[PDB]
Amino acid sequence: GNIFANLFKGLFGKKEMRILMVGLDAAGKTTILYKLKLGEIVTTIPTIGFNVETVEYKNISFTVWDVGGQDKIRPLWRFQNTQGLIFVVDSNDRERVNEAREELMRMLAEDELRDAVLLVFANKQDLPNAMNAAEITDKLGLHSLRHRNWYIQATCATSGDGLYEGLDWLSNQLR
Ligand SMILES: Nc1nc2c(ncn2[C@@H]2O[C@H](COP(=O)(O)OP(=O)(O)O)[C@@H](O)[C@H]2O)c(=O)[nH]1
Ligand SMILES: [Mg+2]
Repeated sequence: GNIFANLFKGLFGKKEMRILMVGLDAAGKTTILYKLKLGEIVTTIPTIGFNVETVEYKNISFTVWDVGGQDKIRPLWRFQNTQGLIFVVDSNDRERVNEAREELMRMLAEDELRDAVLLVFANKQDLPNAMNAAEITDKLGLHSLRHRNWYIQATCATSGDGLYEGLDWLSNQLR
């Protein structure tokens, strides 16, 4: 195809589009970048510990980096004109959603990512102990959020179910 490469057209034109993709460790943001098949993934290490991967089909830039971490996860992170915020959650991790909630809530508070559409990918939906979207949507309190227009597509990066269905949404929103 590139069934994906294609959802992003119309968006094609001289100012840079930037889509942020962050989430906790093991949410599957990397499998997401790769299945997306939009060019080859370039890793950079902007400041010690902050491993930032990136991809780019013309003017749509997909910047990705982990959050909620290790010892100090940081400033340096204070966002140009990022119009899309994709936040990915490991559905099988019941323990950590709460952190996934501190991290969704902490980033959305920022000035910079202010008018930035929220697409969340409820990810490991292929495991018998899965947490459905509705459970993910309460456990993250996206129904209180009285500003952003958001969305949560259940997926399975690995085989890629829901990616086209969740990205038709972001696309149109930014459109
Ligand atoms: N069953 C299943 N495992 C997944 C899924 N997505 C990610 N994984 C696996 O769990 C780990 C996820 O790591 P990765 O995709 O690099 O996540 P990242 O640290 O957020 O970049 C890898 O061993 C993946 O193979 C998924 O949708 N289903
Ligand atoms: Mg990774």
